[PDB]
Amino acid sequence: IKTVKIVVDRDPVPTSFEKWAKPGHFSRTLAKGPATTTWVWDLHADAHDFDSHTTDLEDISRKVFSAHFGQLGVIFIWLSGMYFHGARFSNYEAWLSDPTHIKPSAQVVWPIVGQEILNGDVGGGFQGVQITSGFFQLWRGSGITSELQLYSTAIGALICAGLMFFAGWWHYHKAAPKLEWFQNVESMMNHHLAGLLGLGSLAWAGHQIHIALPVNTLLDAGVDPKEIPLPHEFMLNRALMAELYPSFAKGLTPFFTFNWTEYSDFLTFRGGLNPVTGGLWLTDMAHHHLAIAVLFLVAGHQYRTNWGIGHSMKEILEAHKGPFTGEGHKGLYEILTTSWHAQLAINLALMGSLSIIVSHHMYSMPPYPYLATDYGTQLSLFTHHMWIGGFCICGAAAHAAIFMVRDYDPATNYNNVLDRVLRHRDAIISHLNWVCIFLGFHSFGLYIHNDTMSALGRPQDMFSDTAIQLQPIFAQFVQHTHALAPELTAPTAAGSTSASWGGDIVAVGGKIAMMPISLGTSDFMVHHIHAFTIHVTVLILLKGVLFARSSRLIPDKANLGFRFPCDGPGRGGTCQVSAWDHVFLGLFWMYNSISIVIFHFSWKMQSDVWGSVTGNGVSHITGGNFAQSANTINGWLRDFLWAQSSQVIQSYGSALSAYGLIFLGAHFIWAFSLMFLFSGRGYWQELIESIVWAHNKLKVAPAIQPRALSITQGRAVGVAHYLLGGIATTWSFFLARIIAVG
Amino acid sequence: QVGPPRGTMVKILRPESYWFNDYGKVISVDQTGVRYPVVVRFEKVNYAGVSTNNYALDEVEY
Amino acid sequence: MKNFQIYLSTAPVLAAVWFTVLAGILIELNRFFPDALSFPL
Amino acid sequence: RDVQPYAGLTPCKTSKAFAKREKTELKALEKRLKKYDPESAPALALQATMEKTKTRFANYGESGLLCGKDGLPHLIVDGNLEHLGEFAIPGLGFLYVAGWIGYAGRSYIQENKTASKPTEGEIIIDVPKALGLMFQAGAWPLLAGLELKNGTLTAPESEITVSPR
Amino acid sequence: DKVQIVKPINGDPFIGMLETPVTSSPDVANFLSNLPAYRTGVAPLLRGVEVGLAHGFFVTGPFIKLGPLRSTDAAELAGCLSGAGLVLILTACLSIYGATAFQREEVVGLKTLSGRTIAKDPLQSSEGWASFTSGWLVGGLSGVAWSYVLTQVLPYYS
Amino acid sequence: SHAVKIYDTCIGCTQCVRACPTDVLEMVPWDGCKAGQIASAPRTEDCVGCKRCEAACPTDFLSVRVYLGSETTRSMGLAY
Amino acid sequence: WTAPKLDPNTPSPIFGGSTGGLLRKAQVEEFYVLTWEAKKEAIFEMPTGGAAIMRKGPNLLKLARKEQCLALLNTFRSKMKLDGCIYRVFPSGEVQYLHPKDGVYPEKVNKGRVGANQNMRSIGKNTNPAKIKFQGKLGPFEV
Ligand code: CLA
Ligand code: CLA
Ligand code: CLA
Ligand code: CLA
Ligand code: CLA
Ligand code: CLA
Ligand code: CLA
Ligand code: CLA
Ligand SMILES: CC1=C(C/C=C(\C)CCC[C@H](C)CCC[C@H](C)CCCC(C)C)C(=O)c2ccccc2C1=O
Ligand code: SF4
Ligand code: SF4
Repeated sequence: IKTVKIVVDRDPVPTSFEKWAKPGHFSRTLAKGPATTTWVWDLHADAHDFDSHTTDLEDISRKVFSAHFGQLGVIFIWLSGMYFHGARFSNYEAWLSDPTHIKPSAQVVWPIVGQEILNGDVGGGFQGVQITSGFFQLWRGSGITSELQLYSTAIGALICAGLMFFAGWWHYHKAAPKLEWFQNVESMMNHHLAGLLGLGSLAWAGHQIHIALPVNTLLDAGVDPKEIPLPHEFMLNRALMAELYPSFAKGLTPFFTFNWTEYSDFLTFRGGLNPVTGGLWLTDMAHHHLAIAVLFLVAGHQYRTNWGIGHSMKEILEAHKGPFTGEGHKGLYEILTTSWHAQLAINLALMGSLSIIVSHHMYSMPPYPYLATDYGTQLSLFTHHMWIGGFCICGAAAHAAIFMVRDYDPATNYNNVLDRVLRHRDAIISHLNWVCIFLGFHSFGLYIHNDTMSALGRPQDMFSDTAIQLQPIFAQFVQHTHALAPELTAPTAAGSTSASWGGDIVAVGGKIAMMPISLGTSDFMVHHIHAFTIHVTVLILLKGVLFARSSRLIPDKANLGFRFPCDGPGRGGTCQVSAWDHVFLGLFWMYNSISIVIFHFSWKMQSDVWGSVTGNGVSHITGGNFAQSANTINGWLRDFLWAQSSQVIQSYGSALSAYGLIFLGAHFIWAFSLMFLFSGRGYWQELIESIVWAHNKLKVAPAIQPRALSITQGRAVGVAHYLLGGIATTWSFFLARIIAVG
Repeated sequence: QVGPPRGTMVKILRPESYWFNDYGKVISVDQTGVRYPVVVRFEKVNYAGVSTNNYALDEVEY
Repeated sequence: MKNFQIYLSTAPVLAAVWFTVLAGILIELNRFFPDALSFPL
Repeated sequence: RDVQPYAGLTPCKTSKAFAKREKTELKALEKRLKKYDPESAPALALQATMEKTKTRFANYGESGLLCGKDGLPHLIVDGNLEHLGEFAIPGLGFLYVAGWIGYAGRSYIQENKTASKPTEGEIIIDVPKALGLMFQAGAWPLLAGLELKNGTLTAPESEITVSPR
Repeated sequence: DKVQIVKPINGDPFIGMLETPVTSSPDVANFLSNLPAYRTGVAPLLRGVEVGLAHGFFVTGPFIKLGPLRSTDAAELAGCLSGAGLVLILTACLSIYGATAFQREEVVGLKTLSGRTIAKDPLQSSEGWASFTSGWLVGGLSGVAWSYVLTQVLPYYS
Repeated sequence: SHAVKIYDTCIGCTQCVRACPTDVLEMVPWDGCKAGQIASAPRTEDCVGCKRCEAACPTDFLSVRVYLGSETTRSMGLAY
Repeated sequence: WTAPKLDPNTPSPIFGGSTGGLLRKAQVEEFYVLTWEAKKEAIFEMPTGGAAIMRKGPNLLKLARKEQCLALLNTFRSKMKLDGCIYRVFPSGEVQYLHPKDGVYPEKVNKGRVGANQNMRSIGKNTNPAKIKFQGKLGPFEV
């Protein structure tokens, strides 16, 4: 039972540019110098492969910690930039007065080559590139009413970025912690729950209560942002705050006497949306963050660090074992306290799932004022966080495989929960593959059969709502229970969590903030498609992880490495056997799945939720054609791809001409990726030989010998350009469409 | 002693060699009557990454 | 110091500086002599 | 200048379709302008854009461009004296510049090949020597002509590595 | 005392199988062992009979209730003729499998999990598979006809 | 099965033999090289064709070469 | 090495079972046996998947492929510095001494080995395939 304490080596590495002058210092093969042009790609590929640089885990941990400091400095630079642009290059103050009709914009282009046309008529006597990041909605929900506040926090963010870089330099060059510092996971959880999430949520609840809540209440009442009292005048002047919310006239006495019901005016459980702004009630969000803060503060006292109270996570792992799982979770504490890649796999998986949940929960329960009404930012946020989630999950698989090849020790995992998974990986993969086939056959024939029947002129034999009812009865049941939650199972809630469950469509300024979402047969089919695509991505990734060390084809695959191209053309051909290549295909399917998720989201919202109420029912964007057309591949091709592409392809001569140019360019990059994907190194190397002959003819032969990309690098470039082109095509399409239609 | 002296640059005449028609320094020549006694060292690496190999007396020129 | 200069002389940093300057000059020429479809005569 | 019609292309200056193109763009600009009050900065920016469009269209009229049925200028690249500024002169400028770039590269690669460790200097560029060779490459056409005449531009066949065939 | 359930196949941990509550449970084992395919001492023809009857009986139903003529009054007759046609196709598949599959000696024997040496299944032979195919054909056609009868007869069918 | 051929440029470095995952290659005495040993491929039937020997051969061009031919069970590397 | 070592009934390594073991190929066609002498009890990695404990003294292990047996033996030699031999076992019940096939590991030159599949020429001296046209030749390599 080691005592948790602070441990450091003083001045472990001097601060010097001698390593900057020498590329590839971190390695041994790259340190000697470039013999061939492969060396550049090798340098960049293993730039952040700290495990392959040094054997000792202490130096790796220090490198990771200071690299995290550098990333956080980069993120703070990005935030400083966004706030600074929102201050000197935006119409945030104009948008504040008319958020329903002024398009948010925080980027203005220089008028050089005729690109000034990209400065669109976004309103407010302003021109610029309309933004979809939702930053304006975030600032309004945070209570920012002036550009000076944006400038002030931007400068703060820049200072914090400098501090983050200084902290990384300090914790690598001056005060690098020892390995026993990083391995204090109990303390880590205690702090990252109570102090990062707990105290962070408490701080944000306090901000929301004292700054965002009064300012946004005045904005809701119709008060001009330039007439609202400043935030310090609300936080400090208790009479001013109590004028808006009379519970503040009682001070902290109800808080400290457990008379918390007196705070019910500014700490509510209303549920639903603000009818004026179309966002979540800010009293609800303040109460939310308060309870989250309390829950995390309590949960951060779970683990024992230096005083006997608390848990030891090793013990609670090892005590969980059973008749089917052998020794159970024994040895996993060693895995996750002596392998960075294992932790990275778990954390990336959970981060990716979380980003996905974030997208779902933000479209369905818009947390910001005038966010739902701005359809472009809502679609953009959903699609963005979906893509981030899918990428993070693919990385989680990759780092799981990396751990499995490199840091997995059979001695410390004899009969534990991991070794038994490795002992029936054949059953897992075969059942998953069977599931994957089943799912694909059924779901695709649900679309292909419909295509065939429609083409044969047999709509009564289709799987549409009219012909054959494949109703998602279970999802409709969940919708019903959630719409009736505020009456029986959530009695203190004044309303449902989202209006998507049912009843009382929410409209702000004509356009619909939120509308109950129905689920017909097209929703059934597309959701089973989603499950199919997820299950195939999981098949690929889990097969890569489980067969990372060995297989019946290659038993000695662990020593071949995590990232090797093949084992040769023998055994019939051993291409793409490495778990890295599984992440390649895994990445591909991930992309494919997300492409369907975001297409379903965009079409369903344009057809059945988004629109404008005019007193004579809803006028949706596409007119509700999803329910009757999204049961056929032809329907998606025609009524979603072909129909909604008119905005992006006819965007030339307007501010969306940039989106049209990116649409074409991303198409090109995707097709360009097909070059790297469909070809192989041998051809390109021979072409290089001919070109090198041509150069040697004129004595232009480089000292660094030209080489074709490695096979792994060729696959890497292919998947990277494919993902770039596909996603940027969808990005340009979605943004141009949703900005033009509004 | 037969073949090129040590240190001289020899033009490779083996058609299949990566350094065909290129010049390489002679490191050593084996006098025990082996088939490929001439060890030639090369500034530039082949596709396998090696900088040297063995040649016969008729596969080099100086 | 000198090593940092050597670091600057590396291929990526030098490519970035050279293309930054080149883009700058080309942009300035397209600002002061804009919209040039052909060489006038 | 007034250019003769060529290849069934009328001059852009006297082309009605060119005037229609100008008119259309200017009207679009006006429409964009109308929503902005004149005092605000977008109004002045749009007026400057309109000015820029007018002077561009005027310059294209005077520059001896031939327009088609569509109404947009068309380039004559066959070598015609009346349209040499379309391709020949910028073509000569490109050939001069590109040959400068290539000759600076060839000179640096040949000079670095004499270094003790040429491949390290290939990625860490000796900036003073590099710039010296770059500015010496101003006279690329001359030096290339010297290399061609002296036979040192092109390496002989025997020295170059080739396939066994 | 710390009982482990999942065990290797027949106690040999070097064969590609594991005995689990899905494979070696007494109820599962008794159900599967009592199915006609696993009655190796019974004549292949009669095992094929029951097989065909069960299979041809159920396989008709999808064609009845989801076929092209499901709405028409002739839905049942169409579905049963579809089922009979599928039985004929499966008979062809069985005949070709029986012709091709059993061409090797298979010198290795077979034993039970208790270690009792037992004779090979007569079904697992060319002539035995032919007899099984004939039993399949008779059983499948009888089962299809029975499904037709029951759709025309059964009181609560709709 | 595949065909594996050893050529007289072999220096007897043994790397082909050490790289073989199926024990196809072996070192035999030989007077042709300095090291005094040449590789051979007696157990050619076991050659899966993975070409690890060619990857591990330092001599230019390769002294060991694998030519993929008739595919058998062992050559296909099947556990079934 | 007067005679190849015979194959006794030696204890197998402790293993909880796996789905990666012998398939029907062991029954119909062949399977391979790896036997090695262990200096001490230790945990090794199965080539099929999972972790097993080898017993002190002789051990016997049956695997689907020669490649699996040789990979595991190479692990034992390079890490634990053990000695092992491989057998091929047919369904008829005749085993077959396989590794090293000489009593000497192939990487070490041993007297009595005869060169098989050796071409006494360089790779470029092979004739062209057009010269062996319409002949029962595998290729230029076999002439
Ligand atoms: C000027 C101050 C300074 C100096 C001289 C050094 C010097 C050194 N550091 Mg330290 N370091 C510093 C600041 C400094 N560091 C800071 C601020 C941090 C926190 C991030 C660190 C974190 C740190 C770690 C974790 C490690 C070092 C290491 C090293 C050594 C290797 C240097 C090298 O190859 O990097 C040259 C690298 C570059 C020039 C690339 C810099 C890229 C930055 C960090 C990322 C910023 C974002 C980027 C620009 C985004 C790209 C996007 C683009 C495409 C648009 C050397 C002794 C390594 C070592 O082995 O030490 C012995 C090591 O592992 N340092
Ligand atoms: C109350 C205590 C507390 C808090 C708030 C944090 C917060 C954080 N830690 Mg943790 N950590 C703690 C205690 C704490 N830690 C303890 C006790 C240990 C030792 C067991 C660690 C060990 C640890 C490791 C090994 C790593 C982190 C990382 C991180 C950062 C993750 C990025 C993120 O979520 O951005 C949230 C961003 C913000 C909250 C913005 C402000 C950022 C600053 C840095 C917050 C200040 C926190 C600091 C503890 C207080 C200043 C102390 C300083 C003056 C000495 C986050 C800033 C990772 C990281 O990114 O490294 C930098 C990482 O690799 N921590
Ligand atoms: C982290 C979040 C956060 C923060 C910072 C605050 C902060 C505040 N709240 Mg709020 N509040 C929060 C969350 C938060 N709240 C939540 C979650 C709820 C819901 C229950 C409330 C509900 C609430 C109510 C209902 C009221 C407040 C009030 C207040 C203020 C009273 C502070 C006070 O005197 O108490 C005591 C504080 C201290 C004793 C600490 C002061 C110690 C100083 C800083 C020590 C410095 C000494 C230094 C060493 C040397 C001095 C010299 C040096 C400067 C040179 C303060 C601005 C009151 C108010 O006036 O609001 C308008 C009020 O009526 N809060
Ligand atoms: C918390 C996140 C995280 C962290 C810390 C790491 C860290 C690491 N990863 Mg993991 N990974 C992640 C996320 C993460 N990755 C995700 C999300 C994926 C899925 C894509 C992967 C997939 C992955 C694979 C497949 C591999 C790694 C590898 C590695 C290691 C070396 C990385 C390196 O030096 O490359 C430096 C970075 C690069 C070379 C990338 C260059 C940029 C690419 C092309 C994308 C740029 C796209 C851009 C946004 C679009 C615009 C471009 C524009 C300029 C035109 C290092 C341990 C490698 C390894 O060996 O592990 C041990 C490895 O093989 N990772
Ligand atoms: C549209 C193109 C396409 C199609 C149809 C498939 C189909 C398939 N892929 Mg491939 N794949 C593709 C593109 C495609 N992939 C691309 C471009 C990539 C990137 C490299 C991948 C990468 C890839 C990997 C890495 C994996 C797959 C897997 C799969 C299978 C998933 C199971 C499934 O769909 O259910 C079954 C098949 C279908 C539904 C396919 C369509 C068939 C329709 C419904 C017709 C049905 C029968 C019809 C009536 C014909 C009978 C009559 C006829 C004889 C006349 C399946 C075979 C996974 C797999 O095999 O495991 C299950 C897997 O692991 N694929
Ligand atoms: C897998 C996806 C899928 C599905 C669900 C359907 C479904 C259907 N099609 Mg479509 N179709 C599809 C794909 C699909 N099709 C594709 C890809 C094509 C090619 C273009 C077609 C072309 C097509 C045509 C041309 C026609 C149909 C027709 C039909 C219907 C009757 C088919 C029939 O007689 O089945 C017979 C079914 C069976 C014999 C068995 C089905 C499987 C059983 C129920 C599985 C049960 C397993 C069980 C759960 C396991 C239990 C184990 C336990 C004992 C232990 C039905 C609605 C016909 C129609 O008009 O009807 C509307 C028609 O004319 N289809
Ligand atoms: C906006 C204008 C523009 C731009 C961006 C480009 C861009 C490019 N051109 Mg193009 N080009 C243009 C206008 C333009 N060109 C015009 C107007 C002409 C007519 C003269 C050409 C004629 C031209 C030719 C003939 C070639 C290019 C090539 C190239 C590429 C490399 C050029 C270079 O300097 O590399 C750096 C320069 C070097 C490495 C030196 C290489 C030799 C250079 C290109 C020419 C010098 C040889 C000499 C004068 C004899 C010319 C013989 C020729 C008439 C057949 C690059 C993509 C080259 C290419 O990609 O082809 C594969 C190429 O061969 N261009
Ligand atoms: C030293 C510079 C240099 C020179 C003089 C040449 C010259 C030539 N190249 Mg090569 N080439 C170079 C660099 C160079 N190349 C580089 C860096 C690449 C990698 C992108 C290539 C890739 C390449 C290919 C793929 C092909 C050629 C071909 C050709 C021939 C056609 C004309 C041409 O350049 O069009 C091609 C022009 C380009 C591809 C543009 C790249 C040239 C860049 C701009 C030069 C960069 C170096 C620059 C001068 C800075 C270094 C010096 C500085 C530090 C002082 C000609 C023999 C073609 C051939 O065989 O024709 C017979 C052909 O197929 N080249
Ligand atoms: C196109 C292609 C290549 C050939 C690509 C070559 C080797 C490299 C790509 C070109 C880069 C741009 C060369 C780097 C140029 C230098 C950095 C020079 C400076 C740039 C100046 C021109 C400005 C492969 O090697 C390959 C390998 C495996 C699978 C697929 C493929 C593949 O599709
Ligand atoms: S073949 Fe290549 S590797 Fe095997 S011995 Fe002869 S030379 Fe050394
Ligand atoms: S191919 Fe694989 S198996 Fe056949 S010899 Fe070369 S290495 Fe040994």
